Amino acid sequence: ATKVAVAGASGYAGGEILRLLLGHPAYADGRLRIGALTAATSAGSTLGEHHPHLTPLAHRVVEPTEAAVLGGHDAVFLALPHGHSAVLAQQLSPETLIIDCGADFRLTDAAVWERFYGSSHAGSWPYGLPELPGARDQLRGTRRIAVPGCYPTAALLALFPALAADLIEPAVTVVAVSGTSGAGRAATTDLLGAEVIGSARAYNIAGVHRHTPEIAQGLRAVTDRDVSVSFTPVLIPASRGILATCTARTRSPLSQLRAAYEKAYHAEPFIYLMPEGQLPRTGAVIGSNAAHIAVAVDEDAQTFVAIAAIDNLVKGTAGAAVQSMNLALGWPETDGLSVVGVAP
Amino acid sequence: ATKVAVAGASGYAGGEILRLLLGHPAYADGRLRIGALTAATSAGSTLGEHHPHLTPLAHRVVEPTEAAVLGGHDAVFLALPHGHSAVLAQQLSPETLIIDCGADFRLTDAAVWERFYGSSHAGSWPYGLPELPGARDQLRGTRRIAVPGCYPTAALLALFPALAADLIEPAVTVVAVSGTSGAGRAATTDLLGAEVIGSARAYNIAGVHRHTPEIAQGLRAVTDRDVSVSFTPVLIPASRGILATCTARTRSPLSQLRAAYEKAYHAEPFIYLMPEGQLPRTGAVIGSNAAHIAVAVDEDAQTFVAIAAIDNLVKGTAGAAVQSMNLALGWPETDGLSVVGVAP
Amino acid sequence: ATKVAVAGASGYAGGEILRLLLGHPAYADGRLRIGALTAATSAGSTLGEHHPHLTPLAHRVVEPTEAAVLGGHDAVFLALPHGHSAVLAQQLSPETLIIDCGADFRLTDAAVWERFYGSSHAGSWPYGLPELPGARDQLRGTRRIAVPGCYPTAALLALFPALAADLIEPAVTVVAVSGTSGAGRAATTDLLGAEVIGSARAYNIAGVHRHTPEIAQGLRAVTDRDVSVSFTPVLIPASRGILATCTARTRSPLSQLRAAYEKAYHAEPFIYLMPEGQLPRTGAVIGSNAAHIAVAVDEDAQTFVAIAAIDNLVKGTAGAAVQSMNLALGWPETDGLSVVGVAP
Amino acid sequence: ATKVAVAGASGYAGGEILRLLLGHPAYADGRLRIGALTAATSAGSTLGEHHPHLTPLAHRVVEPTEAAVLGGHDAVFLALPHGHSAVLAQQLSPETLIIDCGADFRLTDAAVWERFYGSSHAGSWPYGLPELPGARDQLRGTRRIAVPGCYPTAALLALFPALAADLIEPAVTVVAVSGTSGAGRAATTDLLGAEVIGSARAYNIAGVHRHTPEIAQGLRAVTDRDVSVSFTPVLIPASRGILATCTARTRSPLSQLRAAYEKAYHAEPFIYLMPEGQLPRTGAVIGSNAAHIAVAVDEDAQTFVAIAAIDNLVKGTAGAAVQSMNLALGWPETDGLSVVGVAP
Ligand SMILES: Nc1ccc(Oc2ccccc2)nc1
Repeated sequence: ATKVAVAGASGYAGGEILRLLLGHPAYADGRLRIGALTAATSAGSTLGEHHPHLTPLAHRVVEPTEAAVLGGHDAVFLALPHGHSAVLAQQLSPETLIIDCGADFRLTDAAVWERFYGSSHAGSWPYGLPELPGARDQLRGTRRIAVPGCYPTAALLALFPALAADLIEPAVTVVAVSGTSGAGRAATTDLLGAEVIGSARAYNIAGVHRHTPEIAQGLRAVTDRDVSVSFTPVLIPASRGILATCTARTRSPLSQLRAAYEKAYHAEPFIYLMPEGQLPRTGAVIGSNAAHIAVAVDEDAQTFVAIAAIDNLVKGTAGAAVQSMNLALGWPETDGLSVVGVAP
Repeated sequence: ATKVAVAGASGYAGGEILRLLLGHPAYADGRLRIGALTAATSAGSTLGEHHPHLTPLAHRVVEPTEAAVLGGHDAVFLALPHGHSAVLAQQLSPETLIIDCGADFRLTDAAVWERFYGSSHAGSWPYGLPELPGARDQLRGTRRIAVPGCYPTAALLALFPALAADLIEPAVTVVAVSGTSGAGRAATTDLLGAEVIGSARAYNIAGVHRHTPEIAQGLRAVTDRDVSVSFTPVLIPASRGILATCTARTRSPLSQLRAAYEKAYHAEPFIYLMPEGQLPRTGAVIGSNAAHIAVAVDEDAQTFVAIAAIDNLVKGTAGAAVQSMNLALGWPETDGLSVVGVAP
Repeated sequence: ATKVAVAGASGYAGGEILRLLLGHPAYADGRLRIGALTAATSAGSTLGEHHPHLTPLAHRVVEPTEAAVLGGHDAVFLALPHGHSAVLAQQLSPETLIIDCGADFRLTDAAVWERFYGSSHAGSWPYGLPELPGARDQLRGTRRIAVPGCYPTAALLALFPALAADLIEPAVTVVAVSGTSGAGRAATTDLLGAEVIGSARAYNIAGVHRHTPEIAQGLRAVTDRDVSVSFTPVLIPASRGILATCTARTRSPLSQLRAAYEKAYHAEPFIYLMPEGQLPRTGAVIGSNAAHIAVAVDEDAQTFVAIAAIDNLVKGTAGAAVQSMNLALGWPETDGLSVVGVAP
Repeated sequence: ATKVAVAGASGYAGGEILRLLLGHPAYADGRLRIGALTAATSAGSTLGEHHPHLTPLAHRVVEPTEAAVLGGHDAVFLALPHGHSAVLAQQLSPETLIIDCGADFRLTDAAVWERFYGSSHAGSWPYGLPELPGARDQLRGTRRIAVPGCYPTAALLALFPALAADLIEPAVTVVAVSGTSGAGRAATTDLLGAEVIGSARAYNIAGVHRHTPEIAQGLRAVTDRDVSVSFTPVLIPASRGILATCTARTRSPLSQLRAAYEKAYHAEPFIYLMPEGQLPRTGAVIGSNAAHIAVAVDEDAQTFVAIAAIDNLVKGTAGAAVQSMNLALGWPETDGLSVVGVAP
């Protein structure tokens, strides 16, 4: 038996976390109750005024986000903005499993955080991405976990095998398109429906995006050199989706490179490689926790190309955090998680 | 007395041209009339059966596309941005101006047309980009025009003023999102509604896209160094639009990049550099001939990042054609083309 | 030479009044003069941060909405947050041409206003729907204009002919779809991108939504039978527009309804009847002052269906305010507005 | 205990069954096996190319539609269109459980079918909308099941618990909006991406639609009088989803019409009655066999209002089909089918 609380339940990542558990088999056989659901947002209303899609829970009242609410729970999910969490991972019993979907415990260079986040470094928890090397083992039995930002999870997955095996250079460009949910739920003008419907704008360009030193950081653990990410984000008229287009100059032939992804990805059940001459779509991974990956080489520019489509809310946020919870409790890693999406 | 005719007038292009001409003050004041409206298939039908917005010519029939029908016009549009137009051009009086929104005559190097298409090169007509240097003058009069591809249109606006003054490496990455409409009314199944709704995907990647070299040809015009294009198109749940993100290695101050740009397009009435800290959205250009543009520098990555929004249907195909024809007859090159986008 | 002012300039109405004003032939020759742009709580901002599509104007600085700013002009436009405009309409000087896109002045009977809006009624300016019989003659030369609401603009264009002839019974049932821009730019949470993308929902159902008397009032305006109305709106994922399905019990045959509509809207440039076996689509009218309309007949249930596509923001909001502006300054009716909508 | 086949797997309905089975608890525990996946045209190709969202089966082979392919099975999911079902229905061992996502075996009156569907009348297996009066009993052990349509399922689910208690008059107006996947996968030029995005169109209006009599029947099968379906469907920019908007006159009290619903539906674990205040939205049921329902009374119009949302591809298709297959093979109705939606 394991009791769970979701901090930030009021919104997209949190409510999509509940959604996953309602269909988990632990919940379906008493091994996991759903306890406290919290938010600074409208606390006293019903969860269902926020997520009409989760009706088995529609009757809950949201309590305040407080230590009092969150204690008494073998697992709490934090789904916040940067800054709320570090305060709270101390006011809670360390004997508990903490999962941060926020960034507070994501990076391992303190200077790199201050610069891109304008606050003080709170520490670094294991990365909630098991398909990376080493990340899988440091997760088994862990009781604290940082969940990668959606775009990083996309980038890293397209690019680590080729960097790891020494088949590209570390001067990578990654331009990935996204749905307006992984923008969060804070109602601002720029995220209305009339504004996003029928438009495509990039934002936070030129390496000024907080996920940039993160696609960086991850990339450097698979090689000796430094790295530089030209990282550009594009917000597009969908609710969910992350199609990641990554290039980097290489002088290797494509045959060698198919080997690498086949080699890094033949026992990963969430990662599926396109048969040659196919490509991922973001619509084939919606709902699911699966990343669809393909790779190619442009030779009249000596550039290598990888592509990765995931759900910015499953394998980019809530699925990563649930998958790392399965490793955290040693439960079967692929419980609560399909590979099949809700297309079209 | 100038009387005009469009071929392939059932497709997305010929319609958008027709919609523009209707708005020409030359159709208003009478210096211009909409003559024959031809098409491959559907010949023998009401144009309204295809373009319910063009209701002031919804009654006009459609003929098939033949030597005789297109003869008898002071100037003829050849809207088949995929259909091939090198025969039909070679059947009309050479004093009668021809404008081919297809790709047959854009190309000036000949190893490459067949390299990416596999047929028999025709020639180079003047290149319908009255913003690229030394192109307004090869257009001011002509009786033969080659209309560019939706993507080249936007990379070259984003990259030339800085590959000209050699402030950037002449090796370039380009990822550009576009709506469905650039893919023609050619009714295929992977271009259906539920398919493109809520999903984005790559295609003709690794420089295998027929517009890839066309960008190279564009930019050799402004540099003598070795050019190399890394180009990736992305399709998104929209109708119109292209946002283009273009990235190369740089060593120049943003200062020095930013003011080559303003010197390039201060007096070009159609191009619009974004104010400091405003970024281009595609929905701000839809329905108009605008090209909003922004540029920044990625310092750690020593990468120059350049974005351009265009309406893939106006200044992509049609809007170009009417801008060129305007200068090919010697009228105000703004005449009838707007730089106010239909938003939201 | 006449000088125009926009209150609510940063709105969506405000942002379309101004786009229409910019393509005005009287604006190009200078007869009409664009002046003060104001916003409720948005002083000092440049227009271009709110409206990147109004480039020519974007350098302009938004001013407060006090009578001090709104003096001197010859026409004042009020697209300000619905209720509490009649306060400032009386703050300006009477001989000025006032055009309220708000509803403070559309309703005749003070009985209905208090029951649906909750305020000391204000009065009734000329209702601004030139198509509506009798209306046009009142709009000629007048210095006050009430702009119809969106849904009612389409419901009366759909219904009042077959009620003019009294060929239908006066209990009309109306279900309209519409795009988000109609909900205005008050950033709320169910207008967010991710909410409205890929979802549909009716709201304010069962006769409460305020636009319901506006149909009834305008419907009584051509018949002396008791007018009853089942109005239900549905929001959908599209930024612009309104497709309205209007049903009523019928005694007459199609040929007598048909022939009775073709007789109303022949003299009407903006209204286009659909060719038999055609049905309007909102995408065919977007950004234009259209009204595509189609009458058919359900024999097995003794009901008449009339379908009308408008665009919520032109023909249902802005288009009207210019259309009547023409006829109220003595300018031509069709001046500044089009019927060529931007498609696809 | 049983192994199944699917005919038409290359369409959306066939697609959506294969998703729902992979998710079905008897597929985990071996009692369920996925046999043959049949389809015309693209026979002898990999189902992954058709449905890149169904990766556990990506490798399977499309076999042509033949009685020796589907022979040797306990079930056959027959996701083919209208008229296909009938001729292929009489080629299987009558001992086999036959599930038909088509029109052939739906309607129990022969005169109408002829007039509406032009071909022979073939008969009538039980309707697979189990929630209806006495319809669950008609499938508890059957071997022949006819899947109800999208509009019918939602229309019937909104209107029946009010007609069956003589609380509405049998004259019903039923406007419904639908995602374009509700017209299968016939690539034609009006269902294309650039066409559906931005536009809403009504189609097959005024009783022409083949689902009018379908509504009418199951609706006629709960009341004394005879009923009239004014039915109107409206394509909207989405892939999945149906928001039906059912009206009908009453003189009843609201609290009476509600308790009529609370009692029909509190049983049913697939019909979600909305809390006071809330209304159905399609987004909340996507990917889930639940139908959200809310009803009100327009006391002024004396008009009843029933609103239901569903997932066309699920409650209106594969999930109903699977819910019935569940009930055919004597399993829980609720296996492999979820009531939680995928938002947003
Ligand atoms: N159809 C319509 C749409 C909008 C509107 O007014 C506003 C627009 C934006 C912000 C506040 C008010 N009036 C009528």
